[PDB]
Amino acid sequence: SHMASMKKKGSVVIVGRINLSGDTAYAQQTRGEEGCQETSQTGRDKNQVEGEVQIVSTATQTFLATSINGVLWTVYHGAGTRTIASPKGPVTQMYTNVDKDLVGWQAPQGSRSLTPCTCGSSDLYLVTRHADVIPVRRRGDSRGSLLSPRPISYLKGSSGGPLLCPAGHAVGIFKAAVSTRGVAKAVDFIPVESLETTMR
Ligand SMILES: C=C[C@@H]1C[C@]1(NC(=O)[C@@H]1C[C@@H](Oc2ncc(OC)c3ccc(Cl)cc23)CN1C(=O)[C@@H](NC(=O)OC(C)(C)C)C(C)(C)C)C(=O)NS(=O)(=O)C1CC1
Ligand SMILES: [Zn+2]
Repeated sequence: SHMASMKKKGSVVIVGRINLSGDTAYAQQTRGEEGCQETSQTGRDKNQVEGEVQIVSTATQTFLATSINGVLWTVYHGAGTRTIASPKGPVTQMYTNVDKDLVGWQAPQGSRSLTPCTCGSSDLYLVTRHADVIPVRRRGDSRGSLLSPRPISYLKGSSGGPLLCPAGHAVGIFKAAVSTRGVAKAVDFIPVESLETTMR
C-alpha cells in the first residue's frame, strides 16, 4: 500500500465528566462535537479537567474513564492503543492490557483520583455515563449483580466507569454487561487489585 496517504487514528478526548462532588450526581459536557473532532486530530486539549470520572470520546465511540491512583483508566475495547489529548499534545498510554480489557494514561492535571478500596465490602455502586448510581452486590472477584436489572441500553457507554464501595473508594472499572434477552442482570468489572498488579 501507499504509506504517504495512510491516516492516523485520533486521540481519545475528554468531552465532559460525571460530577460527584456534591449532594447530587450529574453529567456535565465540557466539549461539543466540533471541538472534540478537532482536538482528537491535533491531540491538543487545553480544557480544564476536574473530578474523578471523565466522559471520553473517539470519532466513533463514547464511554467513561476513571482516575485511580493518579492514572486515568478505561477499557481497551473503547480506547484501543490510542493516545489521549492533553494541553501539550497527545499522551501515550502508560498501561495497555488487551487480556484485561484495560488501558491507562497518566491522570490529567486538574483531575482527582479515587482511592483503591481496602474495605473488603461487597455492597457496591456503579456510576453510569448518565450519572445514575446503581446498587450492585459483589458476587465474585470480577462480577456483581444489579439490585434492579436494567436493559443493556441503560448501561451502554458506561464502560470505564467506576464501581465504588459505601465509603467512595474505587472497587473496579466497568467492563461488560451480563445480559439475558437484552436485560443486564449483572456486570463484569476489572477489580482494583488487578489495576494495582498492572501498576507493578
Ligand atoms: C452495555 C454496557 C456494557 C459495559 C459495556 N461493555 C461492552 O459492551 C462490552 C465489549 C465487549 O466485550 C469485551 N470486549 C473486549 C474485551 O477485551 C478486549 C473484553 C474482555 C473481557 C470481557 Cl468480559 C469483555 C470484553 C462486549 N461487551 C458487553 O458488555 C457484552 N456482554 C458480554 O460480552 O458479556 C459476557 C462477557 C458475560 C459474555 C454485551 C454488549 C453483549 C452486553 C459498554 O458500555 N461499552 S461501550 O459502549 O461503552 C464501548 C466502549 C464504547
Ligand atoms: Zn472501600
